[PDB]
Amino acid sequence: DYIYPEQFSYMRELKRTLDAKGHGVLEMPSGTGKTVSLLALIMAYQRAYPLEVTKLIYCSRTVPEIEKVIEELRKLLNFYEKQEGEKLPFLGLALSSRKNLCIHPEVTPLRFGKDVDGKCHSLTASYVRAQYQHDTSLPHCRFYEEFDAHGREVPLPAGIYNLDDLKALGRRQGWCPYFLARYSILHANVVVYSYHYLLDPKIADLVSKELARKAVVVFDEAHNIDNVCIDSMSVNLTRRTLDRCQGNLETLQKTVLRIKETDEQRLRDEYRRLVEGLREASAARETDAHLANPVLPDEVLQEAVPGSIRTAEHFLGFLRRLLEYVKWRLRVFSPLTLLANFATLVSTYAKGFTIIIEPFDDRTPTIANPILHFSCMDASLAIKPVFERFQSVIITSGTLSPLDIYPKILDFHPVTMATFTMTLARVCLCPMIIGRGNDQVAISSKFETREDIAVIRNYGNLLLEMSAVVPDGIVAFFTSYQYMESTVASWYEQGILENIQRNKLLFIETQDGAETSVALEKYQEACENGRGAILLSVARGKVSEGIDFVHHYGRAVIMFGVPYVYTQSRILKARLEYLRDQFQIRENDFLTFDAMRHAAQCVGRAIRGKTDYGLMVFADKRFARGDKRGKLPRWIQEHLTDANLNLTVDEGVQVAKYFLRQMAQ
Amino acid sequence: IPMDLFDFYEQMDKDEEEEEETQTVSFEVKQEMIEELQKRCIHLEYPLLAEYDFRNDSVNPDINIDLKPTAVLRPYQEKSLRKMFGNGRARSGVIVLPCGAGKSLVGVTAACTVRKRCLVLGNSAVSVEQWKAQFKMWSTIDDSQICRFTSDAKDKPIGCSVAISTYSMLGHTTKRSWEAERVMEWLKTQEWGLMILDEVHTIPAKMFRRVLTIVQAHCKLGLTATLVREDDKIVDLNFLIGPKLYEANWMELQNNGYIAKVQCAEVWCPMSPEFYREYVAIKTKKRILLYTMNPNKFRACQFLIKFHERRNDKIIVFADNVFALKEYAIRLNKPYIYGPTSQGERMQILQNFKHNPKINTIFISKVGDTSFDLPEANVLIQISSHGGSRRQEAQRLGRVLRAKKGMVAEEYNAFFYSLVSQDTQEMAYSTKRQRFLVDQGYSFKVITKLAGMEEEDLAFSTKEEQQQLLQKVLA
Amino acid sequence: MVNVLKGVLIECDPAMKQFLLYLDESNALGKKFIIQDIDDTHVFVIAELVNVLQERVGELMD
Amino acid sequence: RLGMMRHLYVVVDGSRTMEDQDLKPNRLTCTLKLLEYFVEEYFDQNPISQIGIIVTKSKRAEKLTELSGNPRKHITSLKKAVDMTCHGEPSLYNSLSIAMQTLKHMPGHTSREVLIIFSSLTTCDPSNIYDLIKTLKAAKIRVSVIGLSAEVRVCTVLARETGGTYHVILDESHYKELLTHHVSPPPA
Amino acid sequence: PGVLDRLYGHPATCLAVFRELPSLAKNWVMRMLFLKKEFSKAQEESTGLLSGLRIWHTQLLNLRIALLGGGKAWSDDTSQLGPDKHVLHFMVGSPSAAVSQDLAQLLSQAGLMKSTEPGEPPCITSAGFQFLLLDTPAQLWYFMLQYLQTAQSRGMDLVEILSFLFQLSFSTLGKDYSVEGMSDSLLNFLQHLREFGLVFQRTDQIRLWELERDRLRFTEGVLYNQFLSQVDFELLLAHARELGVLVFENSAKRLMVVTPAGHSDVKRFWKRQK
Amino acid sequence: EDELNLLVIVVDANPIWWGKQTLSKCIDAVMVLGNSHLFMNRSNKLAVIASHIQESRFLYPKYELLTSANEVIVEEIKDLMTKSDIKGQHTETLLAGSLAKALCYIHRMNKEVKDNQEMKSRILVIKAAEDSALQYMNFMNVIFAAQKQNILIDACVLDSDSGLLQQACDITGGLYLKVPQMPSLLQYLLWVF
DNA sequence: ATTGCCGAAGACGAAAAAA
DNA sequence: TTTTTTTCGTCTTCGGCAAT
Repeated sequence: DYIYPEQFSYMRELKRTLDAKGHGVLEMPSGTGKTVSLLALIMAYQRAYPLEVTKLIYCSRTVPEIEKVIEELRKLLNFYEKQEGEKLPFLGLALSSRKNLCIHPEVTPLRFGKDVDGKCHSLTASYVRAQYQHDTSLPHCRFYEEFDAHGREVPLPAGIYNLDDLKALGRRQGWCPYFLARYSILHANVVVYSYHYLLDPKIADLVSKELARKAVVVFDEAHNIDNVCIDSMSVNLTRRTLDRCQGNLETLQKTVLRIKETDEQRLRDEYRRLVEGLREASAARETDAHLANPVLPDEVLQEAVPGSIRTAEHFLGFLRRLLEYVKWRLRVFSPLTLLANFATLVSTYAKGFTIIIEPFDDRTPTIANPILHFSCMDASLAIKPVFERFQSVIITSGTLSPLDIYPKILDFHPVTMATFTMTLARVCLCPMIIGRGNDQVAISSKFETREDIAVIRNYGNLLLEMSAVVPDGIVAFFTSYQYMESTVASWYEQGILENIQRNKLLFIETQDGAETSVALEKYQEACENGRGAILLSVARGKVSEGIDFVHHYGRAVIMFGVPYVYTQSRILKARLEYLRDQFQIRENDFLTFDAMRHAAQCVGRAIRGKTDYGLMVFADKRFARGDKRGKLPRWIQEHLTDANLNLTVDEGVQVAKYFLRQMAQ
Repeated sequence: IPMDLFDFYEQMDKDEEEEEETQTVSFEVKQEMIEELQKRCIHLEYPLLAEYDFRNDSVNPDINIDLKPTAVLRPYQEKSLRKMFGNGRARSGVIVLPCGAGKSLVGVTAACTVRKRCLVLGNSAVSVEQWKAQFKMWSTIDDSQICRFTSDAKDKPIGCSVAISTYSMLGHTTKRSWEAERVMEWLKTQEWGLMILDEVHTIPAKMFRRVLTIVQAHCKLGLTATLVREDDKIVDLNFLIGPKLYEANWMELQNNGYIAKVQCAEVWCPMSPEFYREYVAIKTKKRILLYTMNPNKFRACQFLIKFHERRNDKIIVFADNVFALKEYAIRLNKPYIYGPTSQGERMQILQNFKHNPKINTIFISKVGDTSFDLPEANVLIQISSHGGSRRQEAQRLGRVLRAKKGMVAEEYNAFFYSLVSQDTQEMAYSTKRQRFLVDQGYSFKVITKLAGMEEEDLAFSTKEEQQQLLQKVLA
Repeated sequence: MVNVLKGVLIECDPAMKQFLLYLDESNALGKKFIIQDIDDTHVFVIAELVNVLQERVGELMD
Repeated sequence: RLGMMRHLYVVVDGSRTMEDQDLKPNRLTCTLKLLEYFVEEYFDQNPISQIGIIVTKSKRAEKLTELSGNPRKHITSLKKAVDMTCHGEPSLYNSLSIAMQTLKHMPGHTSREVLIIFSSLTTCDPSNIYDLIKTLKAAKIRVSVIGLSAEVRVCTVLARETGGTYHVILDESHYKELLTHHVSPPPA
Repeated sequence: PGVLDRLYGHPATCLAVFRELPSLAKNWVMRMLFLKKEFSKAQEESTGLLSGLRIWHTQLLNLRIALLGGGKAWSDDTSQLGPDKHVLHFMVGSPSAAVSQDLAQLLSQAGLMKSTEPGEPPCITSAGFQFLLLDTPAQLWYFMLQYLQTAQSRGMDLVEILSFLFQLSFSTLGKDYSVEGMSDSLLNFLQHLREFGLVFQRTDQIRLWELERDRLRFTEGVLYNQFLSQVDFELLLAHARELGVLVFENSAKRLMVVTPAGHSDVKRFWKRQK
Repeated sequence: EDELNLLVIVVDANPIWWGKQTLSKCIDAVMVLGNSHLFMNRSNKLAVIASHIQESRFLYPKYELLTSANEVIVEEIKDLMTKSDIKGQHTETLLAGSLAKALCYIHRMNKEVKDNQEMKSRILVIKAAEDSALQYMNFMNVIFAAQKQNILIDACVLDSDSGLLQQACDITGGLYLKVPQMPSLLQYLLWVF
């Protein structure tokens, strides 16, 4: 019966950082120890108030990270009770989409108009019909009496479930695993799942239904929250989904009592006439469609009054209800999603969305076509429900010491706290490269995407000098595939004229989960080359998930170009304007800093935490700008550390001298 | 305070009315004011140290060169431009490097960096034509604004660099000496402002010195390898152009597959019957011929050609005198090149020497020096000490010699020889030569005997043969 | 044959200096005393006292 | 010290990367020179013992000395090797198979040992090396690696699985400490 | 134990055999040294005995204390032997032996003060003729004699020792000659003298080998012979110069020849007889 | 001199010395060596033990002590000379016993020294005799103890073949020399170790 | 110990041929 | 002719040789 010296040092301050009952920010290591130490620091409050006992929820980017949260938390609990447990008598359980957990329901109802929500509705309908009478001929073979059985009930609390292993359990048994979890969610003290589910205010209302009481939420690698929340908040319409909803309403046999001038089919035709006409008129190559543009083609064509539109909205709901009851007796959703998108359109959501139409796919005589949506420009309005009275939040990303960007993104001021004991600067080394004599002029980067001489000179040549001299397993990160392809001639060259000749491995698109592992098996086993070894990958890509090997499989990472991003002349451009109006100093916060963290995740994944070591180099002309404002890992954590400096008259020599120093340690 | 300070020109002197009493000069020399030579303007450090300053109220505001492009120079050459940014006109004015490693590029870069209305001084039209070939990356609209400016015509804003001209003074259509009062100078006679001198040793001579002396001349840069003739005028060049910013470029910093490690040698040769009778007795310009043609020394030169041709090395033999050149070369039946050899026949001999494995020794007169594309070889023999310039021996060695293949990173892979007749005025040049080459970083030795010259066929095998040459030389 | 003896100094030289000595002998002031005779091209019978002078003069002269 | 008898197969990396000046000009010179010092010190402390010497070079294995109890052959072989140097890349599987073949023959109470000096990052052999590591542990052939500036995972597992001795060397002083650690006998 | 006399005896035999002419003894004497030794030794032949005598004191460097005292007891016998014996080789032996006894500190300062041996070292030290080899042992003896005195409070010898002062003339010579070795020996004497009694007393160079060569230049000091009466007297007088190796030149058609000055006299004598 | 140094000399008494023909000389030489050793530093100490045929015995007990040491050694050896174990009556010597005594002394001296700082000790054996199988366990026990203690055991074999001693030096990291020319004993002692 | 008047050798335009 | 190629001629550095 104990806990770490670190937890004891920073418990009282962390309980205080928690007292404010709404928000806080926490600084932690690059990953190793961070999540386990959170669970150790929430052990102090596992029953802070007996009369209500709050819960913990954790938000997670991908399924392999979730098994890392489960395996650590399973070690910490050891069991649900004092019978075998000694820190937490807790219950914990993994979750993820119905789309991931269940394969057979995706396979069987094969149609374009078949939403993942709709499939649970369909499965529920077959289960009720079978229970009513229809067991001999209509259950969808995935929902029945096992739902409420003791044998099914036991593994979840005995075991402390992993998501992959629930899927393995769920196949063979032939019982919908997602529903058993969803029924089971209320009994559990802790939950681990997606960020895309939680950030969405409508899903958050259903998530909070399953918890059945108040909670805390922790965002692990929280810089992702803003891009996920707008992606999840925005909604859209599609031309094919209306063309299917129209056949389905006509198949329903419509109605027999609208007045001679109109009908449900005629009214859809009025709505469709407006969207179809924008497809011809609007865009083909590029767009600039605003929330202003839709109303005028609606207003001219219809020549209408409100009474009539209110009724047409009512009559759409009535065809949809007829359709929904009629879908339910079928057991295998567009009239609903059309009822609502039209209702939002005649209503509003102008405080939080703006409508865009976007180039289609023509090109070919396909049906994907130009897509139309209610695009959420900025997350700030969309995030607010996280802070509201049924909950409280806490945010972290390993490093975050310069603090400002999170309060900038929040428009709220959390309680701040640094809540781990860090290690000396000397185990890490963070180089930059640009040239070593006055004739080394090929790195102007006025057009780095076009400068052949610059790609051929220190961008291709320094990589080959550093990799050949420093013979260790090293992964070269690039800003795009196109750069990666030009820099390494490889076995497969984009031209005969490219300037690296050495054994490296590729990591290109159509990555495959099994194929990814083959490359990591190769890098960990031997030789320079593999995934994370002498191999090229774009910094945005999947290699950023890393591997959870004990072995220090990584050594050096050389970022060939500083990871940078762009700002599309559409909703993104509208966002840049807004943040210019508010901050002024928008470019460094909105794009540069956000790209450097993209850098820092890949390097963070290489060096892992305090119990390891490493180096990480950046190749760019503009690199000093990156060094200011502590936008990279190099920045302060404890004054006593004796600095993390990288200036030298030769990088390659300094890293080989640093590796001798590390072998000696 | 200098906010009102006039400054003006009289014949070759600057006089300063109602003065600020500037450091380092005489006062009330003949009136209440200060008066210096024009050429003293170069001493900007003496006011800069004091914390004094001045203004160019005489200025002209017209347009100037931009030349925004850049190129890549040798590692010391860049360090040398970097230093020049560092030091500025108070502590700058000449750079010394060989006539075969990038001097044209330093001139076009020196003008593109300094960026002022410029006049370029050169020795020769061929060198203008090489600087044009160098300058094509900076040239404005490639070939529609570059022009020559000399004794036949003048046109356009630029050319071989900026406007180039020649040092010459034959009459009113030379180039720089006749025009020396019309244009140049930003501070008085104020049309241009920057001077770039190629082959800078050429200007401090007694007539020429006046081109430079009879102006204030704001910015000046000089470039050279020979730097001075045997009498050493070079203290004057500190005043005339400016102090020396660089000298080194040692082959010690460019060995391993970079260039060539030269074993330098001097060869002391003894003196055979009748030639010193006559050397001692004759005090006239013929006596130079008895110490150069001394048959014991000729036999060393022949033995040395035989050794390096037996190894198939490429050899240039230098002879300071067309008589000596032809008497050595016709006896050894190797081609020779000099003034009166035409371009067609020189380019045939030189193509044969570079690409034909049968043509491995050639003889050349003073025409190589100062502006000439001497070919590559690995062996250099000088038949005499000549009093041209110890520094030109090192320019000539440095342009001509390279590493012999496969041995490209060894202690030596190229060879220089200078032949000296013992007991003559030819010996005096050695203690200077030796000190200058070792100060230039070269390994240098003296060879005093060859007892393997007593093991093979060579010329002058008898007194009677030597007598046959002695009568011809005496005449 | 032991008719006559003469103390003298025998100078052995090369085929380029003995000539200078002879020249030294003539066209000189207070000289011409110097060489007794030329026994061989290489050798001369000379001086005694003059030897110091002959050598020194040769040195000073080119 | 007396109590039991040792059999040790000394295996040296004669690949091209060994011709590097990082430690004793071309690692080759510094390693063979200290390895000669080790043979005489090991033979001393271990008077009743045997050694055999193998190299990996130019993608093959070669026998520098046969398995024997006279130190003189092994110092004479380390002297004769320096002249012929190093080129190419390892062959570790073929070197563990010849070493296995000699070591399997040896009787019950004697040690089975392989000492490897490693300056590479992989090995050229096609054969499955994991089957051979399983077979070393069954045979009781213990393999030790002294690596130069290098932790490449198959070599480190191979030394751990066979008995627990993967060491890193960063100087000529550290390499003499490591070989002198080996000179030390096993318990009996 | 019995083996001891036999083994060492064989080397005693070897030294005895090649005792007389050269310097065989030194190496063998050393071996002999380790394994009333002095009393017994005395009977044996002098040379070699002295050699053994010399090295044994050196070799000494508990029981050792006993050894030194034992040696001290018969220091007189060796001393009597040393004198009386008194080539360069012998001379070297006598002082080397004396020197060795001196460092041992067994010798009596008195007794030494008035003895021929001390006169003899400065005598050889004074004379110019003595060779470098004799000089070094003579010098060493003096140094050791002074070294022996670590007092001078009671040491008559440090009076005779003063005899070093006589040496300065010798050092002047020696200096005149380029005899560096001799001078160094002198300095050692001086330095040692001061030490004992100090309390009581109050490229570029290429032209330098060329400048050396400018100081060497040839001719020869010489007799010429002419007006010879007939060819037989040139050929006799010439052949009798050529066997004397002092022909500088000859020409039989001149009947004329040259001899350098060093064999003028052997020619003047042969010209008178035959 | 900062480090106290104890050098224990074990002298093999075996009548093999008869073959030597001399023991008296060997003692004289050993005495000279000891005196030098003690003279070198204040902190040097010496212990002398005799390994005889029948048993091991202590010869004596600092350099000031040397006079005492000389007398004690001469007297002790003479007593040893007794007829029993005469000539090769008994080929072997009791080295194991001698080493045991030596380690005990070193240990005791070390404890006292422990109160102070560290002590360095080494054992020197002058070995005339031959080893025997019966001897193996006992000798090795002492040898291994020394190795663990990190006390080097040097051996100078005047004659005979004591393999165990040769092994002893190897394990111990000491020095072993088989002397050619036993009369050179003094040189070996000074020079060899 | 300085001035001052040849001869020798080299470099650049320009006049004179040659078509 | 037009255009080009040779020799001629002028200015200048440098090593002696008399002459103040």
